[PDB]
Amino acid sequence: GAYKYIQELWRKKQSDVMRFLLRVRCWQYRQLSALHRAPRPTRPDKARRLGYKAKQGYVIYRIRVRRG
Amino acid sequence: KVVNPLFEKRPKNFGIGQDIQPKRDLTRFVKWPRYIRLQRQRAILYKRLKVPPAINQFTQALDRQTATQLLKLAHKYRPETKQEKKQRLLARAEKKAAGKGDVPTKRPPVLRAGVNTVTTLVENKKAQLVVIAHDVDPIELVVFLPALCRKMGVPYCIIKGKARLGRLVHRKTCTTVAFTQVNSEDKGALAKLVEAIRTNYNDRYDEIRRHWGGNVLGPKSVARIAKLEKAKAKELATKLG
Amino acid sequence: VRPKVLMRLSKTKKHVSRAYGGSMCAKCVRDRIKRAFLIEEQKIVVKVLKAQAQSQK
Amino acid sequence: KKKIRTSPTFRRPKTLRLRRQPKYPRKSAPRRNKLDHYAIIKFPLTTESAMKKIEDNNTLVFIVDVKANKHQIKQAVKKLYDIDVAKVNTLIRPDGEKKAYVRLAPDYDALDVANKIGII
Amino acid sequence: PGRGAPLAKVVFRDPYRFKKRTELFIAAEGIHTGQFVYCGKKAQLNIGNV
RNA sequence: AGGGGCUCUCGCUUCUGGCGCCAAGCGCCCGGCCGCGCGCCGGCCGGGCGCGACCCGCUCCGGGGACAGUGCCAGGUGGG
Ligand SMILES: [Mg+2]
Ligand SMILES: [Mg+2]
Ligand SMILES: [Mg+2]
Ligand SMILES: [Zn+2]
Repeated sequence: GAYKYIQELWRKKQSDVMRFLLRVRCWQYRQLSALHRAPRPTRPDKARRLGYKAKQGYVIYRIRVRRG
Repeated sequence: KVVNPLFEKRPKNFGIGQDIQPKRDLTRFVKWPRYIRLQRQRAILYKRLKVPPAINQFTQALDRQTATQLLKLAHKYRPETKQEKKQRLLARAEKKAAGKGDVPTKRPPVLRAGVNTVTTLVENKKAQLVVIAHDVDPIELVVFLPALCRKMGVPYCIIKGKARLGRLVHRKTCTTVAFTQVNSEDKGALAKLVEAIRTNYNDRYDEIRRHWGGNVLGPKSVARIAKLEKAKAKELATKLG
Repeated sequence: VRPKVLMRLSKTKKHVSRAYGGSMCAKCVRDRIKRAFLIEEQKIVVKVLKAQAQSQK
Repeated sequence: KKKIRTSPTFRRPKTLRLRRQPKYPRKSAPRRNKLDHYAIIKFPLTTESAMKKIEDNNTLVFIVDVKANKHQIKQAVKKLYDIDVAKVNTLIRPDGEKKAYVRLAPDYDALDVANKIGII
Repeated sequence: PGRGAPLAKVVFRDPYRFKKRTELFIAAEGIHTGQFVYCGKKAQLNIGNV
């Protein structure tokens, strides 16, 4: 049931918990460099429903795009 | 008594413009690498900002002596490793070969790890106790778990150490661990620890749920405002009376 | 001479038998000697002037 | 106490760098030295200027490979002609091969060396 | 060059390692070679000091 | 007239075109040598620690600062 709880929590993006987490993680991704390798998926339920499996040979890269 | 007259105390003074500075400790003023600056400023940020109660509850961890007592209890019921497991399988195979037969022989109680597993256990009221690590670094895999264990009425505790959980379950890290039913000689150890944990966590959940966190200023800022408050009080106490 | 011929010369041809010899002139050597001496003497007399004017409250 | 940072600069701490112990050589055998002595010396030169150099300066003159240097030419001559070499002056011709004059040690004689070679 | 306002090459003593450090102060009028200049909050109000 | 509470004081460089780093000293230990040979015990060769160089602390220090700035839209201006 755990992934269902994470899924509902990540749909509640304007809650105070999620807006705190999003702001602090946005701050630290801003402090990192533009193309970066993550050591693990930040959103594991989203990653697995998009195809990721916790095996050797699946890697995760964080990319920053200048928006507009 | 026979000391040499050629030896002499020759001190050096380290005033400004005088003899050059000694290699004193510089560890506060180091140009640190950016990952060190990032983790230090992340810790500072958490303390500075207003942290919601669903994360403050994970800040409120357990007392050390009860934590060690719980670990002793968990070490009594830790899962088995691969080598002792295969020894158990070969022993089962040889006793099945000769000669008493199927013999399930009362499959022992064991700890149950993993957030999906314990979410099912809490949801169907199977667990006697839930223990959750305080430093899950993506802290949103567990922020629903205290409310869930509260509503189901299962006692849960926030332990201080994810690696400590992982080491008792023979891996690197582990998020949560559930206690199911236990043998008779440790039922009394439970029958003290469970109401200790329940009085620490479940009975004061509303206070926990409304108690906010963070929002403390830096040492320089609190020193400056304390200077201003005492610099007003030191003459207001003389104006009064 | 040129610097690389200075490499293959000898130590006597490149310096003078004096302290700071072959880098400074004799006149400024003498002036720095007596300047060091006189400034240390002035520091001694200021220290003993304070040490005798420890005779107050 | 008692570990102290006496410098305001963090430097990358030096670590262990292992040598290679490969599981297999990337190629099978060492490559053949295709510049051996017979490849170094191609043929002698037998022009009139060559004969003048032979009878006057106790020196032979060969057309040699473009890749060969004076050390390789001297070693190749001393090996496959079994003589001693005083010095070697080389040029590259406007056709593109290396002409090498090799002056022998004085106890040897360019006349009888050229007689043993057969350019005489 | 391209400036004319003279520069003062001034040598200070480094306080943390055995070395002398040179600066390139803008020369205030009246200063001369071989004089001392002083820099800090407790320097005296003379011409050329900082 | 001993002082503490109360401030400036826990500040050591200004007549001179010099020098200045890679610690002196003190205190406590550890080892070998002969050896008083009775033990903090005699001395000879070494080695270490601490104070000298105060202790804690969560942003390197200072200046700004929820503005600036940037993204998107809107109005004006725009023979560049
Ligand atoms: Mg000379
Ligand atoms: Mg040439
Ligand atoms: Mg037009
Ligand atoms: Zn001079």
